[PDB]
Amino acid sequence: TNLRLWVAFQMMKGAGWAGGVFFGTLLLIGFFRVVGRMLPIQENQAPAPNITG
Amino acid sequence: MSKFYKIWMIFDPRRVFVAQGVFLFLLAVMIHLILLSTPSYNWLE
Amino acid sequence: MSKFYKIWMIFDPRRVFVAQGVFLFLLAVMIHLILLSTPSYNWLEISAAKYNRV
Amino acid sequence: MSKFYKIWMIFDPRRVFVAQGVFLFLLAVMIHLILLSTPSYNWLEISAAKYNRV
Amino acid sequence: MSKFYKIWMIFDPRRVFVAQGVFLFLLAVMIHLILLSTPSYNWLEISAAKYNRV
Amino acid sequence: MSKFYKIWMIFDPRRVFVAQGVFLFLLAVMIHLILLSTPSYNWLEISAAKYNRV
Amino acid sequence: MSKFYKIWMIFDPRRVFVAQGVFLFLLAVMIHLILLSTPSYNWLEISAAKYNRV
Amino acid sequence: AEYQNIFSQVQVRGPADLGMTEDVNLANRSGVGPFSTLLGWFGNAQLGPIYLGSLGVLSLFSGLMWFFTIGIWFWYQAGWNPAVFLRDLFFFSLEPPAPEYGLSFAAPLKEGGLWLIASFFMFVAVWSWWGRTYLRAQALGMGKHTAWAFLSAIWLWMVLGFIRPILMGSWSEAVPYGIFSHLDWTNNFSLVHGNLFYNPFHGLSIAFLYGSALLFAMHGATILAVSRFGGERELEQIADRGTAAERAALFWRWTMGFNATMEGIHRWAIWMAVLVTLTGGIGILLSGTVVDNWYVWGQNHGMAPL
Amino acid sequence: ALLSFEQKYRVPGGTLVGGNLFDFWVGPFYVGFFGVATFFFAALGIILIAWSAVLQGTWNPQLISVYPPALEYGLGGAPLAKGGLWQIITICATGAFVSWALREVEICRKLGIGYHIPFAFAFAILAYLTLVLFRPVMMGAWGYAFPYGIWTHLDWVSNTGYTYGNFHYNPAHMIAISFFFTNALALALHGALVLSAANPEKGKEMRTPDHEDTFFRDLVGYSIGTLGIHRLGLLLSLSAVFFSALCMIITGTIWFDQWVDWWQWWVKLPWWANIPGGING
Amino acid sequence: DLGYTGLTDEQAQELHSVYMSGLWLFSAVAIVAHLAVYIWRPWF
Amino acid sequence: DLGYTGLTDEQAQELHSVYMSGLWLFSAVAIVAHLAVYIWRPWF
Amino acid sequence: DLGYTGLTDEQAQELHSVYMSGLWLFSAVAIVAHLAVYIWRPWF
Amino acid sequence: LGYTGLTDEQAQELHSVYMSGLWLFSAVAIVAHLAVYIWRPWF
Amino acid sequence: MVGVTAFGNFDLASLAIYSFWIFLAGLIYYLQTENMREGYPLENEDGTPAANQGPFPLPKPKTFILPHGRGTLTVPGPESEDRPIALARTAVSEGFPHAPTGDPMKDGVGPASWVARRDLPELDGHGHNKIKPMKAAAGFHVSAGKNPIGLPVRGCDLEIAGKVVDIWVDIPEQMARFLEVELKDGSTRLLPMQMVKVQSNRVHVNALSSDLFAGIPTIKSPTEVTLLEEDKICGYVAGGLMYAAPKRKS
Ligand code: BCL
Ligand SMILES: CC[C@H]1c2cc3[nH]c4c(c3C)C(=O)[C@H](C(=O)OC)c4c3nc(cc4[nH]c(cc(n2)[C@@H]1C)c(C(C)=O)c4C)[C@@H](C)[C@@H]3CCC(=O)OC/C=C(\C)CCC[C@H](C)CCC[C@H](C)CCCC(C)C
Ligand SMILES: CC[C@H]1c2cc3[nH]c4c(c3C)C(=O)[C@H](C(=O)OC)c4c3nc(cc4[nH]c(cc(n2)[C@@H]1C)c(C(C)=O)c4C)[C@@H](C)[C@@H]3CCC(=O)OC/C=C(\C)CCC[C@H](C)CCC[C@H](C)CCCC(C)C
Ligand SMILES: CC(C)=CCC/C(C)=C/C=C/C(C)=C/C=C/C(C)=C/C=C/C=C(C)/C=C/C=C(\C)CC/C=C(\C)CCC=C(C)C
Ligand SMILES: CC(C)=CCC/C(C)=C/C=C/C(C)=C/C=C/C(C)=C/C=C\C=C(C)\C=C\C=C(/C)CC/C=C(\C)CCC=C(C)C
Ligand SMILES: CC(C)=CCC\C(C)=C/C=C\C(C)=C\C=C\C(C)=C\C=C\C=C(C)\C=C\C=C(/C)CC/C=C(\C)CCC=C(C)C
Ligand SMILES: CCCCCCCCCCCCO[C@@H]1O[C@H](CO)[C@@H](O[C@H]2O[C@H](CO)[C@@H](O)[C@H](O)[C@H]2O)[C@H](O)[C@H]1O
Ligand SMILES: CCCCCCCCCCCCO[C@@H]1O[C@H](CO)[C@@H](O[C@H]2O[C@H](CO)[C@@H](O)[C@H](O)[C@H]2O)[C@H](O)[C@H]1O
Ligand SMILES: CCCCCCCCCCCCO[C@@H]1O[C@H](CO)[C@@H](O[C@H]2O[C@H](CO)[C@@H](O)[C@H](O)[C@H]2O)[C@H](O)[C@H]1O
Ligand SMILES: CCCCCCCCCCCC[N+](C)(C)[O-]
Ligand SMILES: [Fe+3]
Repeated sequence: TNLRLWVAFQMMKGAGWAGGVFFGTLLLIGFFRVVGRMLPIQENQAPAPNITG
Repeated sequence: MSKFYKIWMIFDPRRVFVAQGVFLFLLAVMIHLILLSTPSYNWLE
Repeated sequence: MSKFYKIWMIFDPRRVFVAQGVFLFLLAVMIHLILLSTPSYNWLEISAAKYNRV
Repeated sequence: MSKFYKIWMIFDPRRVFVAQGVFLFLLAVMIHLILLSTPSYNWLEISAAKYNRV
Repeated sequence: MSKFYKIWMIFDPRRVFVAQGVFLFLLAVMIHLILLSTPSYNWLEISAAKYNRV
Repeated sequence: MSKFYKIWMIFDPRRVFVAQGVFLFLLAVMIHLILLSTPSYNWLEISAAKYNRV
Repeated sequence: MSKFYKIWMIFDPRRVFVAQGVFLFLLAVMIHLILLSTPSYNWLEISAAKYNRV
Repeated sequence: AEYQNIFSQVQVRGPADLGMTEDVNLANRSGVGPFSTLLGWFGNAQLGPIYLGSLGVLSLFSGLMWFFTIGIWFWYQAGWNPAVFLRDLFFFSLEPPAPEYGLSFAAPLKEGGLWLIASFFMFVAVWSWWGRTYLRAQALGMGKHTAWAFLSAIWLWMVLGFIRPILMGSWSEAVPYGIFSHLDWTNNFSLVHGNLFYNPFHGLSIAFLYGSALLFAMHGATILAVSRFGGERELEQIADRGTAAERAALFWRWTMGFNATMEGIHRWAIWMAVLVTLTGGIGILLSGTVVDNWYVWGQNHGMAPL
Repeated sequence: ALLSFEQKYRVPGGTLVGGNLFDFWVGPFYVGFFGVATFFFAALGIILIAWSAVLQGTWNPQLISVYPPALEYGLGGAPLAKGGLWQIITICATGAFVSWALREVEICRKLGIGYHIPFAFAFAILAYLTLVLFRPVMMGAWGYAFPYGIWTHLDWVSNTGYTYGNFHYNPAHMIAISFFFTNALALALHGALVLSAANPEKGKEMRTPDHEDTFFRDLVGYSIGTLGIHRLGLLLSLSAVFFSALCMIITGTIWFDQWVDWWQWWVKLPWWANIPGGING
Repeated sequence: DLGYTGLTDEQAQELHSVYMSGLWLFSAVAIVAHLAVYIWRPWF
Repeated sequence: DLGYTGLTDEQAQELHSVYMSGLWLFSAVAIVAHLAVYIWRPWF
Repeated sequence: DLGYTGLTDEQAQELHSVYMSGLWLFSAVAIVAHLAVYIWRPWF
Repeated sequence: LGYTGLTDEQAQELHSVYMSGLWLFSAVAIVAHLAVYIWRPWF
Repeated sequence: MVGVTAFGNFDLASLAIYSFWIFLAGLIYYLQTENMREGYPLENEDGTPAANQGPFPLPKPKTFILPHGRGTLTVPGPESEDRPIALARTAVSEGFPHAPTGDPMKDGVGPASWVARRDLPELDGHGHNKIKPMKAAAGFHVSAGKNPIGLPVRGCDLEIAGKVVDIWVDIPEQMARFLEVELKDGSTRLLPMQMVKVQSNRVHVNALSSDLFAGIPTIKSPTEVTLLEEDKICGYVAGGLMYAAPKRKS
């Protein structure tokens, strides 16, 4: 019982650290997306810089 | 096969469990993203 | 062949196990992604076309 | 030819084994990718055309 | 001509052997890739044309 | 002329030998590539035309 | 004209020899490439035209 | 928080250092200027003394006349109106002669002659300064690494202004003296010769500029990281290696598998920096004289799709 | 393996993650949690680039290009043949770069030195993420990022720059170019000065920092110092990269026109807007 | 009795028993979720 | 006798036994997976 | 004997024997694979 | 003497083994070249 | 000269690029060999020479003449690391950490390492001591920033370990190198400026706790510090960052 909780706590520590980094990255990306949507970018959409569409 | 427990006599269990949790979360997120990119399995649409 | 165990008298088990696990996971991910790239073996696309979900 | 074993009195077994493993894996990967890049030996494409999967 | 062995009294055997092997592999790769780049000696394309794998 | 051996009391034998080897290899590679670039001396192309391969 | 040898009590023989060799090789390569760039002195092209190779 | 050794916490001031004598003519060395606290927060506070010799006088007068010629042309271009001078300061330009004059010196003053006069002034100023960088190192018994590193930048400068215009047969190929106009010249140079991205030596110059930023960020960070062991005293670490040099070497050995010495890192530095303009001069010299379209050249050389 | 002074420095500790699980060396390299992560990410990225070359149909290294998704895909996933491989390779590259920085942090902790090197590397990582993550996300499409090709990412640079006329007129671009040029000049001067002090005219004694200070005081009238030059180098490089990231993050998000037209604000200032003469009168 | 980490044979056996119990429980949960998704929308 | 790692002959033999058991189990699972996939979609 | 790796003659002989056995095993597997491929689709 | 510390006898023995390897490699290359020439002569 | 080729597509641009590739190979070889003047030849973890020495040979030795009758240095040459190192290998295999067999700060191993430098002061270009106490330095004074003299010094355990009594300035560079800190027992220690944080009312030393200040190596002469003493002091203080960790934020 003590050993089961210890193993679960170690695994949850690793998983929670990875998840914190992942959702922090998503939060920053969402911040950039929100800032880009309140900007006149859709009216001023740039051409594609690559030969692919 | 009945001697696999000796893996805990070579690698420190405390660090192995943390690394395993990191692996499991990252793998789950990767698979979920791959499914999310497919139109036939995008549960958010 | 009866003396391959001597690989453990030259290479430390810790580094060898770490490297082998890295290599195994990397190879498996690479093969799965290569199969996903090909339309003929992308199982998600095959299921979508088989069940008319796309 | 009987004295080739003296390569191990000049080169460390650990470095030689690691370098040989890396070389063999990279050579095999290169050859497999070269075959996949040729349409006449891309076995996935050959199977797709053989069983009408495209 | 019979005294070429003295090359090992001047140059380091380990570094010479490593340079020898690297040079030999790079030369062989260059020749194989040059042959592959020429249509008349690309053995994969030659076999594809011979066996009508197009 | 019978005194050229004194070149070895002026220049390091190791550096001279390595420089000569590198220079000779680069010169040979350059000449072979020049020949391959000329249609009248590219032996692969000449044989292809001779045996009606392309 | 009979006292030119004293140039070796002014300049280092090693540096002089290295500089002279580098200059001579660069000059020879320059002249050969210039002659190849000239269609009236490109000997490979001259022989190709003479023997109707291409 | 933690002191990162980027700005000094405490400034200490003493008597001004008058420098080493060696074989320097001390009569040509001026007095020490004031002390700058603002500069002392980052480096040394002391300004001066400067050395002014024969080549120094020649370089200062030549460069002053170069600036004066450009500035008086700008003032004429403004109609002697100070407000117009400030409005259009970045839009003024002293342009080379028109292409119909070739390399001749018959172009009028407003159509190329004044540019030739300013270019002569700049030529004299820059070569005098190179001689000055050589002789100042000679006076102190130092090696001439600064002079030959300056020659690498002089090579690109000569190609841009002197050598390539002569090889191309006109002074119009040269760079105008202006802020926005030399940017326009750069853009038009790239456009006229295809794509300068597809110049291999432009790519090498960019690689070495990027590598200069790379290497000197790495070196500054490394020296600041081991400055707690006196790592910024690099000459004493060359003479008597301490734990700062060892730790700096071991960080990079453990990171990327190889390291440098406290001396050889500065050889890496000098070569990475000089190769920028060394490859740039060759890349510019091959444009128009050997290759007129760099994109087609790259297509024929396996760099772009056919 | 070892340098002659290496043995006393190889001690346990200084690891952020993993403890002693990965605390060892492979040859000269130090492996850790982030070393193993770096290896996995780099190997996957390089192998996927090779597979993208297989799909593309070329083996010429200078013709291989991994292209981002088309603009039609927006910020969503794309098929691996079109832009999905690019997205996976970008994730692998980001993982490799961040794990490299964290491995450097671990090595710094083990050696007892400052964290200036990982901090300076974070600036390059941030510029890369600006080019592949922040700017494309702000603009709304993964297709605004650059492809992974030796000469096609130069095509991306050219196309993105010429979308706004001559890109020289971006002001933060001007500042970043000034910083890059000044950094190269300072690197040349610093290498030359240290080498000239350590390698005098033949037969002479080593020169001191006093001679270096004297030489640049004689030359330009000012010497920044041994600490000042390394601080200056760090700041010049980091400022150049910061202003590059800024000029690209403002481009196509708050500025959508020709950058040459931006400078008309100074010309059209009310007091000298209408004075005849000069260039703009 | 080869140890790099200080655990005895008994400690390794007990910890591996706990680990394998957790692994089988986690795999059973994954199997149940996979079967639910396959019932919802098969991928073969 | 050539102890690059400090393992004895018997320790190396036992470690190889366990490693080979793990390898054979992994390979057997892979063989079953390959056989199932080949029945589903042969690549030859 | 005398060398750079501090390996005696007998140690080098034993190590080479086991290395050559591994090399021959790898080569036999490669030969069988090549024979299978050549029967399936010869490249000559 | 020399530069590498190898004895005359050591250099001779090392050269013997190196030349055995060289001759084996050359024989294999000669057989390969003969097979290719019979398949597709390049002259 | 546009389009003029010797053979194939080989023009002056191709000739220049291949010439530069040859030159760059040579230059990189030279640069890598120039950086093998310290730490080579490579050796095993027991100090014996390593079988693998890499692909680059050692450069031919060079000689520095030292400025002030300090001798002559030849590199690469015989190595000088003969002081005992209190480390025991934690594994028979190569590439594993060596653990301290005592107190690493006192034994000078790990991040607390120091190098056996010359037991002589560093001199400026005029033959005088480069680093001097500010009161011993003639005309030197604090010109900007907070004067740390008189401020109490706080360790990483949030406890006072002494007070600043002097600044050791570098006379040629005109920068502060060390802070002299008086301890409880009335003796003084030198602390590098790069390892201290001068605040409004205190000087904070995050590397060392209050009880590790007495263990800082002491200098022989009260008005003179040698390269060896400097190296020992700096190594001790920086090894405090790792070996004084259990005594943080208290
Ligand atoms: C559309 C614009 C064009 C372009 C056309 C040009 C042209 C034209 C040239 C470059 C060149 C360069 N380009 Mg380009 N370039 C393009 C895009 C780029 C991009 C990019 C990401 O897009 C990058 C990073 C670069 C970067 C560079 C540098 C690598 C290189 C400049 C080296 C240098 O430091 O000169 C700065 C240093 C000097 C000019 C020498 C200075 C030395 C002299 C002696 C200074 C004297 C000072 C004087 C006396 C004043 C004194 C004042 C007082 C002291 C205060 N290019 C494109 C495609 N580029 C140059 C090169 O050489 O490459 C082949 C060059 O000629
Ligand atoms: C390796 C290539 C890089 C490089 C290297 C480099 N540059 C160098 C050097 C080196 C190694 C030097 O040694 C040299 C130097 O002195 O550096 C400090 C220099 C130098 N590189 C310089 C500039 C420079 N380098 C550049 C680039 C680069 N330099 C490359 C990136 C650039 C760019 C990118 O455009 C510039 C602008 C200078 C700072 C200096 C050479 C200075 C020189 O020659 O000056 C001549 C003077 C003039 C033509 C103008 C004088 C104008 C004044 C108004 C004159 C009148 C003054 C007046 C009389 C004062 C009166 C005062 C009293 C009234 C009180
Ligand atoms: C911010 C200031 C400057 C800077 C600093 C800097 N760079 C650094 C550091 C620092 C302080 C390091 O510590 C770190 C280092 O260790 O250097 C040796 C590094 C480094 N900077 C590097 C490169 C680099 N820096 C650049 C720029 C700069 N670096 C800035 C100008 C550039 C440019 C301008 O192009 C490059 C190419 C490496 C040598 C190294 C980091 C090595 C690394 O990340 O290792 C782990 C990853 C791999 C081994 C490779 C992963 C490959 C991917 C999985 C696939 C390929 C992806 C890629 C995007 C494809 C590109 C295709 C085309 C665009 C060509
Ligand atoms: C006894 C003791 C103590 C030690 C013994 C050490 C031992 C054993 C040594 C090993 C002995 C061996 C193998 C030696 C081998 C030597 C060899 C192959 C020498 C070869 C020399 C060849 C030379 C110059 C060739 C020079 C050629 C030149 C310029 C050509 C120049 C051409 C130009 C410039 C034309 C260019 C043309 C175009 C561009 C189209
Ligand atoms: C207020 C007052 C009083 C004054 C204000 C002064 C002001 C405003 C000044 C503004 C100055 C400005 C903008 C300058 C901008 C300059 C720029 C960008 C230059 C860029 C590149 C220049 C280059 C490559 C020049 C290279 C020239 C070279 C190799 C040599 C030329 C030599 C020649 C042609 C000699 C010719 C003559 C003879 C042979 C006799
Ligand atoms: C009630 C009872 C009976 C017991 C109580 C149990 C409890 C509560 C706690 C016990 C302690 C705990 C926490 C133990 C937890 C153990 C756990 C999670 C073990 C988990 C192991 C997971 C493993 C190996 C997963 C490996 C997965 C792999 C390679 C997947 C690889 C996939 C690849 C390479 C292909 C990916 C596909 C594509 C790219 C398209
Ligand atoms: C989350 C979205 C995508 C972000 C990236 C995440 C992708 C999915 C996870 C990939 C991370 C790597 O996945 C993990 O990699 C490390 C190397 O890094 C390796 O991890 C481990 O493998 C074996 C398994 O016993 C261990 O013994 C070994 O010590 C260890 O290295 C394996 O390869 C894999 O366990
Ligand atoms: C400091 C040393 C100074 C002297 C330097 C001398 C360097 C000499 C290097 C010669 C190398 C020649 O290298 C070879 O050149 C020819 C010239 O057409 C190139 O060109 C060849 O291939 C391309 C691509 O298929 C063809 O379009 C072209 O028609 C063909 O000739 C080769 O791709 C290149 O491999
Ligand atoms: C022309 C540019 C030349 C290159 C750059 C030259 C330096 C330019 C100035 C950089 C900023 C310096 O600005 C200066 O910073 C220092 C250190 O933070 C401050 O110093 C202040 O804070 C520090 C740290 O808390 C205290 O130890 C100090 O006693 C106090 O005075 C000064 O109050 C501030 O004026
Ligand atoms: C069997 C279910 C296991 C659930 C594992 C969940 C992993 C992530 C746990 C932490 C998630 C929260 N956060 C934001 C910190 O990531
Ligand atoms: Fe430096």
